[PDB]
Amino acid sequence: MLDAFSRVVVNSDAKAAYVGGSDLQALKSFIADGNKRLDAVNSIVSNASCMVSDAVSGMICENPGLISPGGNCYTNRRMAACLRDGEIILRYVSYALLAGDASVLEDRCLNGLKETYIALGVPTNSSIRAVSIMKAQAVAFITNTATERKMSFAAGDCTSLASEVASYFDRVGAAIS
Amino acid sequence: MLDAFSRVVVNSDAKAAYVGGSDLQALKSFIADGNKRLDAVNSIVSNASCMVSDAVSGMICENPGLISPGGNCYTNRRMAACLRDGEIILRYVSYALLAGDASVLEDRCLNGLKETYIALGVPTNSSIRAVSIMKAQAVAFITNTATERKMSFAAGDCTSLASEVASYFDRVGAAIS
Amino acid sequence: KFLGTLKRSKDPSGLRLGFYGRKADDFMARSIAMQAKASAAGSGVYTTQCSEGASKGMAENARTASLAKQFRQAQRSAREMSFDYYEGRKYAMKAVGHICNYEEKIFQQYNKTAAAYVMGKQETLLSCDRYAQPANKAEEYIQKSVQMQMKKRSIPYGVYTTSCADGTVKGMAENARVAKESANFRARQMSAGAKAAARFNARRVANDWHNNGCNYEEKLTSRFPAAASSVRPTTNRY
Amino acid sequence: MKSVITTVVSAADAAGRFPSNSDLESIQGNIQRSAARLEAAEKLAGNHEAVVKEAGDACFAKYAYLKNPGEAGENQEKINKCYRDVDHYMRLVNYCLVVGGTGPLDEWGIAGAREVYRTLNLPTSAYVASIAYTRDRLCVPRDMSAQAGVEFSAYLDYLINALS
Amino acid sequence: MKSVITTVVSAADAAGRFPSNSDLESIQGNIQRSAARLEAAEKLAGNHEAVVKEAGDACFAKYAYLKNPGEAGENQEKINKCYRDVDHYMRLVNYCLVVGGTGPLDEWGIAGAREVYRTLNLPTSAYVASIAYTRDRLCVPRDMSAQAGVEFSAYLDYLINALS
Amino acid sequence: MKSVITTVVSAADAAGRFPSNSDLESIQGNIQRSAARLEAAEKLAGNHEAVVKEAGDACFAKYAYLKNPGEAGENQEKINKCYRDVDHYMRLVNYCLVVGGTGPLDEWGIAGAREVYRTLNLPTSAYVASIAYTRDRLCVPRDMSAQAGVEFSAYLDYLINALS
Amino acid sequence: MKSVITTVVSAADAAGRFPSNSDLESIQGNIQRSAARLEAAEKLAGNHEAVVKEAGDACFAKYAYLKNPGEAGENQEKINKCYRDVDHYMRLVNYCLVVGGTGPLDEWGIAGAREVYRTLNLPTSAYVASIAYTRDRLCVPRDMSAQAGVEFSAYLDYLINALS
Ligand SMILES: C=CC1=C(C)[C@@H](Cc2[nH]c(/C=C3N=C(/C=C4/NC(=O)[C@H](C)[C@H]4CC)C(C)=C/3CCC(=O)O)c(CCC(=O)O)c2C)NC1=O
Ligand SMILES: C=CC1=C(C)[C@@H](Cc2[nH]c(/C=C3N=C(/C=C4/NC(=O)[C@H](C)[C@H]4CC)C(C)=C/3CCC(=O)O)c(CCC(=O)O)c2C)NC1=O
Ligand SMILES: C=CC1=C(C)[C@@H](Cc2[nH]c(/C=C3N=C(/C=C4/NC(=O)[C@H](C)[C@H]4CC)C(C)=C/3CCC(=O)O)c(CCC(=O)O)c2C)NC1=O
Ligand SMILES: C=CC1=C(C)[C@@H](Cc2[nH]c(/C=C3N=C(/C=C4\NC(=O)[C@H](C)[C@H]4CC)C(C)=C\3CCC(=O)O)c(CCC(=O)O)c2C)NC1=O
Ligand SMILES: C=CC1=C(C)[C@@H](Cc2[nH]c(/C=C3N=C(/C=C4\NC(=O)[C@H](C)[C@H]4CC)C(C)=C\3CCC(=O)O)c(CCC(=O)O)c2C)NC1=O
Ligand SMILES: C=CC1=C(C)[C@@H](Cc2[nH]c(/C=C3N=C(/C=C4\NC(=O)[C@H](C)[C@H]4CC)C(C)=C\3CCC(=O)O)c(CCC(=O)O)c2C)NC1=O
Ligand SMILES: C=CC1=C(C)[C@@H](Cc2[nH]c(/C=C3N=C(/C=C4\NC(=O)[C@H](C)[C@H]4CC)C(C)=C\3CCC(=O)O)c(CCC(=O)O)c2C)NC1=O
Ligand SMILES: C=CC1=C(C)[C@@H](Cc2[nH]c(/C=C3N=C(/C=C4\NC(=O)[C@H](C)[C@H]4CC)C(C)=C\3CCC(=O)O)c(CCC(=O)O)c2C)NC1=O
Ligand SMILES: C=CC1=C(C)[C@@H](Cc2[nH]c(/C=C3N=C(/C=C4\NC(=O)[C@H](C)[C@H]4CC)C(C)=C\3CCC(=O)O)c(CCC(=O)O)c2C)NC1=O
Ligand SMILES: C=CC1=C(C)[C@@H](Cc2[nH]c(/C=C3N=C(/C=C4\NC(=O)[C@H](C)[C@H]4CC)C(C)=C\3CCC(=O)O)c(CCC(=O)O)c2C)NC1=O
Ligand SMILES: C=CC1=C(C)[C@@H](Cc2[nH]c(/C=C3N=C(/C=C4\NC(=O)[C@H](C)[C@H]4CC)C(C)=C\3CCC(=O)O)c(CCC(=O)O)c2C)NC1=O
Ligand SMILES: C=CC1=C(C)[C@@H](Cc2[nH]c(/C=C3N=C(/C=C4\NC(=O)[C@H](C)[C@H]4CC)C(C)=C\3CCC(=O)O)c(CCC(=O)O)c2C)NC1=O
Ligand SMILES: C=CC1=C(C)[C@@H](Cc2[nH]c(/C=C3N=C(/C=C4\NC(=O)[C@H](C)[C@H]4CC)C(C)=C\3CCC(=O)O)c(CCC(=O)O)c2C)NC1=O
Ligand SMILES: CCC1=C(C)[C@@H](CC2=N/C(=C\c3[nH]c(C[C@@H]4NC(=O)C(C)=C4CC)c(C)c3CCC(=O)O)C(CCC(=O)O)=C2C)NC1=O
Repeated sequence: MLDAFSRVVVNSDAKAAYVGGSDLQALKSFIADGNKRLDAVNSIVSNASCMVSDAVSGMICENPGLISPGGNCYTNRRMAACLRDGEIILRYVSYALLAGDASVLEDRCLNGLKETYIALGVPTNSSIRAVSIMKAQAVAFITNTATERKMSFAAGDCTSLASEVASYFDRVGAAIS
Repeated sequence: MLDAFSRVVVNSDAKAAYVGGSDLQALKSFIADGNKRLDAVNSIVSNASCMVSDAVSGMICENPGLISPGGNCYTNRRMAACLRDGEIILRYVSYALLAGDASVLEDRCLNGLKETYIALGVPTNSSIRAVSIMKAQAVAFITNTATERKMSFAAGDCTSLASEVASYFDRVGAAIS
Repeated sequence: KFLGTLKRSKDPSGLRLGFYGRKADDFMARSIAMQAKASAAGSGVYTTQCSEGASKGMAENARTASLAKQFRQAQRSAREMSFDYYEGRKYAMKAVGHICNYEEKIFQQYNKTAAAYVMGKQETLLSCDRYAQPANKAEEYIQKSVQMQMKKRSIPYGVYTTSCADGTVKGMAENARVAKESANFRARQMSAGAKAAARFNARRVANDWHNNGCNYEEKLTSRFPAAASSVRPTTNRY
Repeated sequence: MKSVITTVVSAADAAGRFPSNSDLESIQGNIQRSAARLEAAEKLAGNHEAVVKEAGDACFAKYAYLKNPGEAGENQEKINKCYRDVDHYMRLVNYCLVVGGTGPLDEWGIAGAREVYRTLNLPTSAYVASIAYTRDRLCVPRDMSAQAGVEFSAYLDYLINALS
Repeated sequence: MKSVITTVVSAADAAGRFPSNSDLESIQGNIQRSAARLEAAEKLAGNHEAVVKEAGDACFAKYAYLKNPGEAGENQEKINKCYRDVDHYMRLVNYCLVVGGTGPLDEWGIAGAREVYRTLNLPTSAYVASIAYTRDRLCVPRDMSAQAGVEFSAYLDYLINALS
Repeated sequence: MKSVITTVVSAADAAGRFPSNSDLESIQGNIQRSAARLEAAEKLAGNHEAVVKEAGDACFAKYAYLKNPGEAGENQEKINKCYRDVDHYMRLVNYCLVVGGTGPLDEWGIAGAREVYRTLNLPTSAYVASIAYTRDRLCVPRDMSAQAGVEFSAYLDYLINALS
Repeated sequence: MKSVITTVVSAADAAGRFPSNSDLESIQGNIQRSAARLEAAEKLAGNHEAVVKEAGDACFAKYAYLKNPGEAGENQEKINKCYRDVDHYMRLVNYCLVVGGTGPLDEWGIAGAREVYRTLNLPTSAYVASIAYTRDRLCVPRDMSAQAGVEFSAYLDYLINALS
């Protein structure tokens, strides 16, 4: 759809700006951090069955009101849609981490998604809790501060993607709020 | 469906075998030839409307039988349906060279292609003549023996691609016959 | 006074079940279509039964075919806007095989979801038009004749309808003719087993939810599946 | 839009699927030849007033019939709009050296070009041949680098190819 | 099948459209990292008899209940078929390092795996955990190159993901 | 084909319906003005060699650029085919004065005219303007009857309209 | 509706196409015989109370069984509604002499006539035979002009044909 190579052209097409080397060097840092950017996205797709079993178990650890029958999320088909909705939001941020841009998150997920949940009856507060576990484990997966799981890497600072992924998950959270 | 990477894994599939250290030195030519293969494929897709306008004009050069009224190919929608059929051999013989294998060519056009042409009254002798024009112009474009078009290249051989592309237009010439 | 709270009635000629419900309704049916685009591409192929163009590029010209269908279904009149709401509700009961507490409890309040299910689930089987190939001259002729009554359904009388208009400009007039003739070839082009699975799939829409009770119309499917595959009883006015 | 981002993040959504390493591989070819692609962009940004004027009456030399009344070039007010028309083609080809593919060309300046021009009695044969003047108008080790002209020249004969 | 050839030459046919430069761009990412992808293939071709035996009783250490009669591993005739079963998974993952995507996995060894195993009373929990033994069983600068393990390891946790 | 027979016997079949008096009425307008329509047909049958030559170099006066090599009119062998090309347009317009509608025009000589000409580098702007020379080239009480030119002239500006 | 306007401006929209001269020809047959069609309309407007009464008991002579209780004509309250019923057929046939085709007949008084009458135990055989009384009830050089009865009589046997 739209990405960081195409973000710098749509403000320049809106001004008919012939693009020269005053804004290329911010993309040249994106050019030079190509392999650093792909270094974070392969630690996040390699444990994606762990995170979908970590978050909504950690969401049912903090609040047992949903597994009570007559609540929201309790029975067997009902929990199948919990892993259904919970996995697909991890698919979209992994698209958004690669583009340098959450534009592909913003159109395929973030249109109208909030009040479909209350036209169903999803509590929006429990979905802020599940996305915050998915925010907190993913920033522990793009670095080496996991409990047992240490992949092999090349060292140095990579906080610049941790500020990128933390600016993506709250964009999910403010969309469903 | 299947590139020249993967001709050597479906026959090892039939023996419960794996691709051990004896069969892939032609593949280690085939990955070391990544940028000589790339320097042939810009030279075809740059002048793609030359080659469909050189083939059908050279076909109506040698044959004024179709231009007669009541023939196969004389009128307006009809010659417009030729430039449908004139490019689609060139369209998939690109991917026969891009993948390296004509298996992407074998199911996607060559299934049922000959029997539709007698069901549409298309004479196959003008079809096999126009594809031999398309072979003769493509081997002068992957090499440096065109008339006026002189693209920039690095020197060396690409007669290994000239034998690959010669084994392609014969394969479509055997399937429309 | 009575703070104008004075409210008479009005004709919306639509769903009118909430502004919040209306903007909800196109999102999940987009997700129903993207569910069903992911069964077409279960294995990661844009599979050859879906065609939406010609030889020459013209899918931006077939954008203007489909956005006309985006527009002509929006400018439907009040009879056909309301008839298609209720016939699609019982057809969504026909579209799902099982009987739920869930699926029709979307599909009878919401109608785009019912409409994107009778289009979406049925396109990733191979009981549609122009995809099942007839064997002989005898099968294609009654395949042709049941299409004539689907002309007679969408053209009920001397007026031609607004909804088989398939074009607006001179460029897309003959583009719509050469679009189907490439797609008619891509039925008999693509495979040998998926088109063999089509003729068993053609009884999977006609026998079970189109001609119940008529054995004659039941063995017409099992003797002629490709003739029973463009019978198109999903009344989409096409 | 049209780029490799429009291929692989859309096909993974069309498969309902993760960004696997098929998708992560496809953008690596941007990185090794963006330096090849983006010294071509400031050439026609540096010549954005230079080669619009040299292409108009090179076209109007071989299309000199337009100056009669009742046609596409009956006054200078047409020619004042005509250097706008080649430059508006020339804006988009500059942008396709930045996005990689032909992104700003097809959804803005290519699709439905064959519903406009001779309806406005504008000759389409002069439109491709003004561009085909500029297609061969290059010199690869002298104007730009040798790695820069093969993105430029492949987009200009595409403009004749996309009008076909 | 499933590759980038299955994306772009099929989507151009699904649009009824030319192989435009969106389709020509998507295969360039094959070329720059096929050398990254295809020294991983001869590792498990070189270890096609080495790591089948080390994965079976690593699975049968943590699944040691099978040896009773009336279950999935009641005799050595089951275990003679069981090293066939992990190797038949192991054949296909080798081939997906060649075609790029997961081409031979989904249409041959993945789809309808959840209609077979416990119907034949075969435990699916041992099937992913035999594979998850081999998923972390790698060492990226020591066994292969560092550019080779990230195609290998992303396919093995996919095998647990595709059974989900 | 395209006539009033193609309207009403096809719409009664498209309704699955009898030839009712809506269909019987539509052909009565053929009868009262076939005498208006069919003294125009023997004019351009009488001038089938007269006005082909007067339209070619009236077009080639205002399109005189063609005679260079590398274009559409580089030799007399093109011009020997070019008087064939205007006459093949001129054959069909004669036949549309007989069938009533534009029957032989659309299915034979109009549809897909915009996929042929500039692909064969033939200028479409000269094609409509050779016809637009002959469009105003009439004199209604002097050449034919006054009831004959309004079928003739409405088909010739249609040829510019159908190329739009 | 149903007229020649419903043919050709709808088929040009169904082709996505201009009103070409196939569409402009079809309405000329309205003009030369609207004078033939529209002295028939004021006959049954002048006899809108005259021939409703002469058709009811001409039908009730050959259908005289209705006057028993438990049937369609058990009281005068049925017969007061019955002269309304033939006149409501008679209103629409007057309007089809104005619109040309059978416009007000099919969408208002014909379609689904075979879902109503014997469900309301009304005999359909008396409905066509009351109309077939009036079908032959004409005298073409004496009541109206000779050019007026052939639109009238072709609509009345159509009413038996449309109930078939
Ligand atoms: C992006 C497109 C673009 C262009 C094409 C140029 C347009 C252009 N090119 C040339 C530069 C030129 N330089 C040469 C010299 C050459 N020596 C050789 O060995 C070759 C045969 C040939 C390469 C073409 C020629 C023939 C011209 C065109 C004629 C001219 O000088 O004006 C000049 C003259 C000034 C100069 O030398 O720079 C101009 C205005 N600018 C642009 O922005
Ligand atoms: C395709 C999959 C595949 C495999 C996994 C291996 C399987 C395997 N790996 C090792 C090689 C090994 N090498 C190490 C050494 C290491 N040093 C470190 O700094 C790291 C922590 C660790 C990387 C794992 C360890 C721990 C093992 C496994 C234990 C063993 O030696 O058998 C050995 C022993 C012989 C050898 O050293 O090669 C075997 C059979 N072969 C295969 O074909
Ligand atoms: C629109 C339908 C319509 C009708 C049918 C009439 C109905 C009608 N027709 C006739 C007129 C009639 N005129 C004739 C004379 C005729 N001389 C011949 O050479 C023929 C055989 C025959 C033509 C039928 C006959 C037989 C009748 C019917 C019997 C009668 O006089 O009532 C009369 C008697 C008064 C009159 O003469 O006008 C009436 C009420 N009015 C209507 O509005
Ligand atoms: C707190 C709120 C907030 C904002 C208001 C923006 C403000 C903002 N926008 C841009 C910069 C930009 N912003 C846009 C986007 C747009 N240009 C348009 O034509 C549209 C109106 C709009 C959405 C499509 C683009 C395309 C650029 C880069 C080029 C340009 O300036 O036009 C920049 C420069 C650095 C950057 O790219 O982030 C900043 C600070 N950012 C924020 O954090
Ligand atoms: C009582 C219920 C209960 C649970 C079910 C777990 C679930 C759980 N895990 C984490 C938090 C986390 N969970 C993981 C995920 C994983 N860690 C691993 O060792 C694996 C590799 C991987 C699962 C496959 C990571 C990396 C963190 C971050 C902190 C940490 O390293 O533990 C959090 C905190 C989230 C936050 O801070 O917002 C919770 C609630 N914890 C609980 O208290
Ligand atoms: C498509 C598959 C693919 C990958 C998985 C990565 C794998 C990867 N990461 C790094 C290399 C690196 N990666 C990081 C980033 C990190 N390192 C850490 O320890 C943290 C876990 C993480 C923070 C997000 C840093 C800081 C370097 C060092 C850069 C260097 O070595 O020059 C390198 C060396 C190349 C370089 O960046 O210069 C490679 C190949 N690249 C790829 O192309
Ligand atoms: C009687 C009418 C007549 C024609 C219309 C042309 C058409 C034509 N061209 C070629 C042959 C060819 N045609 C081309 C194509 C091109 N060459 C260029 O200089 C352009 C760049 C490009 C068109 C855009 C090429 C590259 C060859 C191969 C030999 C050559 O270089 O000329 C052939 C021989 C085919 C064969 O040998 O199989 C024919 C018949 N020749 C004729 O005799
Ligand atoms: C985004 C919107 C959305 C919905 C409204 C539902 C509706 C729905 N269910 C199924 C899919 C299914 N639906 C059922 C139906 C049922 N199972 C039972 O036991 C009940 C009796 C009955 C109603 C609940 C079954 C058994 C399947 C799996 C097999 C099949 O595809 O038919 C599918 C096909 C694709 C898929 O598997 O998701 C869809 C669209 N699912 C969605 O994704
Ligand atoms: C060759 C393919 C073929 C079929 C699959 C069926 C299905 C079918 N039946 C009808 C149309 C009809 N179908 C029936 C059939 C039945 N109504 C009943 O009460 C019985 C249960 C059942 C079998 C006797 C009837 C009575 C009609 C006419 C009324 C209607 O339009 O529904 C139509 C619309 C037009 C048509 O008649 O074709 C179609 C597609 N008919 C076919 O020609
Ligand atoms: C941003 C996208 C964009 C384009 C690709 C071009 C294409 C284009 N040109 C014109 C419109 C025009 N284009 C031309 C140009 C020419 N006529 C000729 O025959 C010569 C070959 C050439 C001059 C060198 C002229 C003269 C008009 C005006 C036509 C008129 O008003 O009659 C129009 C109609 C709207 C308008 O007036 O702008 C469009 C879409 N213009 C654009 O805005
Ligand atoms: C080419 C694709 C392909 C696969 C992916 C596997 C999967 C697979 N395994 C078995 C069949 C089997 N698979 C196993 C294996 C095991 N049982 C366990 O519980 C252990 C975890 C594991 C041994 C390590 C056994 C023991 C059988 C035989 C079951 C039986 O016959 O009862 C079958 C049924 C047909 C057959 O017998 O082959 C299939 C499809 N086999 C294949 O041919
Ligand atoms: C029966 C339907 C019918 C038509 C409507 C015309 C249209 C038409 N003309 C040509 C083909 C041609 N048409 C022309 C004519 C001209 N070129 C110009 O630029 C001048 C304006 C004009 C002369 C006055 C020429 C010169 C060719 C040959 C082109 C070539 O071979 O390069 C062709 C390609 C096949 C052929 O050579 O015939 C077609 C379909 N010819 C037909 O058979
Ligand atoms: C505008 C369109 C229009 C029509 C075409 C007719 C047709 C028609 N007639 C009746 C209804 C009727 N029609 C008749 C008439 C007759 N019964 C007979 O057997 C005799 C042959 C004949 C008298 C001469 C009677 C008696 C009823 C009343 C039936 C009842 O109420 O039981 C109804 C039901 C609604 C109503 O009562 O009006 C309709 C639609 N009426 C219309 O409004
Ligand atoms: C809403 C009206 C509408 C459109 C559609 C597009 C029209 C359109 N479709 C396309 C292309 C197109 N058409 C299809 C077919 C079909 N569609 C799918 O999303 C899947 C999974 C399908 C298979 C059955 C596919 C797969 C593509 C390729 C790109 C894509 O959509 O992912 C392309 C670009 C490809 C090219 O460059 O040639 C365009 C412009 N525009 C519009 O205005």
